[PDB]
Amino acid sequence: LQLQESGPGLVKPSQTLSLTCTVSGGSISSSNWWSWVRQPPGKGLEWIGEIYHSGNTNYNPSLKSRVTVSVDKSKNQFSLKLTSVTAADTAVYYCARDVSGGVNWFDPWGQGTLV
Amino acid sequence: SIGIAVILVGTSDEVAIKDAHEKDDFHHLSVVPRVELVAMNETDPKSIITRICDLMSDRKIQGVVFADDTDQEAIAQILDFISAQTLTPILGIHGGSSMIMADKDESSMFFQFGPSIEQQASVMLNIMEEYDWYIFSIVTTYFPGYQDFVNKIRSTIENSFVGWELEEVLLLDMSLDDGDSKIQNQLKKLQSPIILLYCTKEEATYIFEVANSVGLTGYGYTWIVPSLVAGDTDTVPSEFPTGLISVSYDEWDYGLPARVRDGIAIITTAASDMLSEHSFIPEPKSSCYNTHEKRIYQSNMLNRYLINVTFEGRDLSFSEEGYQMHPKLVIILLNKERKWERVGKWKDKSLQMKYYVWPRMDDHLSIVTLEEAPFVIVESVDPLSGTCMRNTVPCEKR
Amino acid sequence: NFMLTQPHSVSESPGKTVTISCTRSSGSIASNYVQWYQQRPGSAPTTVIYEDNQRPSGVPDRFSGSIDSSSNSASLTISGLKTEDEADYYCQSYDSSTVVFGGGTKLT
Amino acid sequence: KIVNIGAVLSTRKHEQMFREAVNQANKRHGSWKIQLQATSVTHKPNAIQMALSVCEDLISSQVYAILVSHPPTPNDHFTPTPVSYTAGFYRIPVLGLTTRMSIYSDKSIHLSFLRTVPPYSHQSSVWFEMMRVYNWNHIILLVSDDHEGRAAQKRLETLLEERESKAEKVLQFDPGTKNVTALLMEARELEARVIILSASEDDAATVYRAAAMLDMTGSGYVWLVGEREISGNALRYAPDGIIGLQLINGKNESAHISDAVGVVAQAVHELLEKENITDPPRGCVGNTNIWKTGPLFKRVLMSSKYADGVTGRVEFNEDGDRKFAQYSIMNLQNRKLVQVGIYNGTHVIPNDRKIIWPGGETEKPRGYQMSTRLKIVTIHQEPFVYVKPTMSDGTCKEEFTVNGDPVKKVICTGPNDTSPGSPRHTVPQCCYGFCIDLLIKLARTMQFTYEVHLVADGKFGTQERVQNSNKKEWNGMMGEL
Amino acid sequence: ELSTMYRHMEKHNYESAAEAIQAVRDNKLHAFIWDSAVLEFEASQKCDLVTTGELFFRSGFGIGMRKDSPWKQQVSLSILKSHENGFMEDLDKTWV
Repeated sequence: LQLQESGPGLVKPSQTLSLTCTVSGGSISSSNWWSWVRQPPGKGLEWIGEIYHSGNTNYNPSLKSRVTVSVDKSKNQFSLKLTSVTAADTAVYYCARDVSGGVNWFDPWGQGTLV
Repeated sequence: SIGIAVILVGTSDEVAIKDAHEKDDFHHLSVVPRVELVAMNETDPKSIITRICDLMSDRKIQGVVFADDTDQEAIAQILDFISAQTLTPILGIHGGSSMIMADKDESSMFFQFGPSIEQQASVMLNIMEEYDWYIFSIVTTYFPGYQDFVNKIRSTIENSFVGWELEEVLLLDMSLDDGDSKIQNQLKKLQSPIILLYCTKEEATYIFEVANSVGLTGYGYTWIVPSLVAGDTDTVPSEFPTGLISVSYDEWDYGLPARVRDGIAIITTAASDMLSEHSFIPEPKSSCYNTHEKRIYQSNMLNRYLINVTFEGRDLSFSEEGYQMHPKLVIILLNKERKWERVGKWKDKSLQMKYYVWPRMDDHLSIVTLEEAPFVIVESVDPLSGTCMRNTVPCEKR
Repeated sequence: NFMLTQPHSVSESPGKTVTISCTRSSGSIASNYVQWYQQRPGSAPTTVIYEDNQRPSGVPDRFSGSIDSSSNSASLTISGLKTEDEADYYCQSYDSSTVVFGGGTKLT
Repeated sequence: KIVNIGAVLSTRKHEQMFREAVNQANKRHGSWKIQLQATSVTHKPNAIQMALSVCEDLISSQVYAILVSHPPTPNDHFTPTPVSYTAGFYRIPVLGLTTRMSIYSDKSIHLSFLRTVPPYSHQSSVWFEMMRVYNWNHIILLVSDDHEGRAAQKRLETLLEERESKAEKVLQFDPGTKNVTALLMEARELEARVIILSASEDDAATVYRAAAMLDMTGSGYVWLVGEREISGNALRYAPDGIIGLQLINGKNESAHISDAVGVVAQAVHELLEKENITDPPRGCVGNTNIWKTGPLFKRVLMSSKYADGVTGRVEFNEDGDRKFAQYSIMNLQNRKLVQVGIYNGTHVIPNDRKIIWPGGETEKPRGYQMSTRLKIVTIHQEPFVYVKPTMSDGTCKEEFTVNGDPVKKVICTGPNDTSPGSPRHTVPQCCYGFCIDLLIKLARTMQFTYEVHLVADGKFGTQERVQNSNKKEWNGMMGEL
Repeated sequence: ELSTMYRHMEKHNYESAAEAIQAVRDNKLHAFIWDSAVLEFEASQKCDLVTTGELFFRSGFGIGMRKDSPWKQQVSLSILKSHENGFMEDLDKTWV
């Protein structure tokens, strides 16, 4: 199993970001959720959202109506389409997959973007 | 050195009670208890807790006995409350204490001296089968225990050879007004030589008034009532239809000093047996108020030693819900003058009675017969029950 | 949600045992528990302990963790300090609506 | 005339909210010399302090009705009972706010007590409706042995008996135990895959751990829990996909207080327009008589249909419990709860979210696994089912009928002699007869396998009365089905 | 209408059919009220025992099972098929 970070990458403000992550060694048709943890430089961590391959999503109450994460069954890839991105929320975005089990155990982590 | 307190509200002769109590020299238990006698006229709930906890804080007492004389049917709730809160075992003897209630909590240390609600139904059916009445009907109102009365009645009547014909088991209640005409119509659909009722005092008077308005007292049907209705003697609302069977605990033959004596004996014997068996005498309660959590331990083992007492060759064994299991119920009847008279005595299913044949206060004629040929066959009464089987008539050979 | 505080200014001499603590600001941390992530400088964070008792499949046994259930803080203990210790350590818990991440700590 | 209503609360802010609500209430409806004020008091640890304080409050003024609310704490059903016990002797109505325990529903224990929220043993209607919606017909109860669960089990039994379809089995485990694995082994594979759980928090956690250790939380099982075992420490161990219930406004006490104030204001205004009224007695030490302000007040309070307010339609049944409540069917996914539906009291309308059934996947499991293995009980009879002890090795000896056929035999596992009373041992025999070959033909046609064992008691079976009990149970072979 | 008969039977009732038949041949009893097929078979095996009277309470046999089960229709159809075909006639001619 391996998660490969990808995406076009933009730095322009007042636009909509679109990054997609590829997975190698595993299949998204599993029981494992997919996380989209974001990393602000020089700071800690804050959770963003999770996506299940069935189609339902789980977001954060703070940024509820601003982040959408979807998956592509045919192309074996999910994407993030954060909209109304400002100039004060730049950060490096990480792709992580957790195990269902009965816990949240985000591991192993992906390479990570640098947007 | 076990402290036991006694509370009086009946305004009786406390000197005689003290004299009876001090005449105890049972040199078989290292108990040396103390007796405290206090008097009051307070029926309000508020003073009860204050005074009982003041007595508890007076000098390290561990058990209390309540002696009431009124007809209040609500004190038992506060007594259960105090028993549940304060771990001191408590038992009442006279008055509202004998009034039996629905059920205590999981670990309530309250006990009563009156008969349960299951001895009375058995005594009622015993007297019914003893006087050859057989046909009867049951009426009742909502009360804490009515769901057991009918169940026990049906269970007993179904497991016998003799012929019971219970019918008209209507459950009319006077809780809802504005429509008592419906109550009248529902009661109008009944006819039977015997009726049973289960309703305390006020509802009994109400149904007696409405029945007399309809009219069935002399040419009608006799009534049989539980102890929770008549209970105390003397007082009578004058609506009692001149004749009643009112099985109840005896009052003029059993003395309050004797009840106090055996209560004290039970408590002391239980304490002595526990001390001899475990030597783990519990500490007294901490205080009346300001007691957030002072439960040192759940020392509830006294219940396993208190429900089995053998004193002076007398059986006194309470039950899980609080019973007597061997009471001395007597049967009382109201004559044409308003006062109660003794007619019998109940003792371990031996219903000894004084009136051999019912004296009806004309379509009642004797019928002579002789036993010979396949026309009149004389048999022997069943030795088990006391009366013989169905499809037969009770000829009384001299 | 709530916040987590950690003593990010702890660094002892080599060859010694140290303990790090992650504190829960609001609520009682006794039903939902915490796991620790170590992030080397110039790579991705890696888990070092989950369930607060059992380490992942393959790791030194020097690191350990425990909780007190009194100060609402979870303590992770590392013994035998060496060169493989300079990394960013983070605590992450969760209530039953979101995910909460701690401030983080590192030792030199 | 001036009539006031008192209350006991848990915080000073709630007292100010009560004062504001009563001030808003009295400035409406009529003003025929009517003025009502609110008297409040905080909470104290011990119950006898509550009793004395509440009777002193009764001494302060003739309180027509008292409002009580359970402070935020564990269940602790001992907190609200002193008020009910004290006010019961005076027979004055008492209004409850947040106490959801089902013990208070008993008329005998509490003759005068009204509740504003449905009790715990009242969500069985939701389970019945959900079973009807998702076409589930077989369920396995797991109610704990206590006074709380008996009401729920009897209500569910009656509701199922309406449709002439009884519950497949009802289990009972003692509260506060430490090893319940035996019951779970017994009830793991009976016929059904729908588990309905209702117990305390610690017992729920123990059951969850035991079930997780038995690998029963995998795909093919549907859990349906109550309300208590979804919050607290029950989320430490819980399989994903459980479907719990939650009250819509069980914590926002302000709306409940406002609605209670309004309904009692309407009730007292309606009552005051009549004749033959008295007042409750002043002082918890002077009078010891039943207040005439009694059953008529409660009767007129029950029929108090309210149009529309902050919580919805308010209607009281003949049980002292609020009717027509709203429930939020919700599901747990990845340790995060989310809403899935709404229960309006008539039916349940699904939302725009897809449930995640236990063990992953989204297929709405049928919840019924058929077992192609039956246990068949027979009894000894002369021409129908013979019994011959086997020979030393263990296999039955061969026999031949006059026309020359190998009579078929099967091996029974019944006790020997007359009864297993003194010797408690069973020796395997093998039985043949007129019914055994018919059973063989049935098994051949039916495509299943069988296993026959005799009956221990040896009687055909009749309804016998239990030992000093009001429940009738069967016996013998009839009782083994 | 049969109270006396029950009250007279309840005194001495045997615990199993096998013991009662053995007791009848020893003249410890004078009658025995049991099923029809079993007694009809018994009368053929032994000699001194004979069957009299006429059948009353004519209710057949059956295969009991719980109220809710998926086998009911198929089991009833299989039994009816075995009756109509003629299998039970062969079974009776060999065992009874």
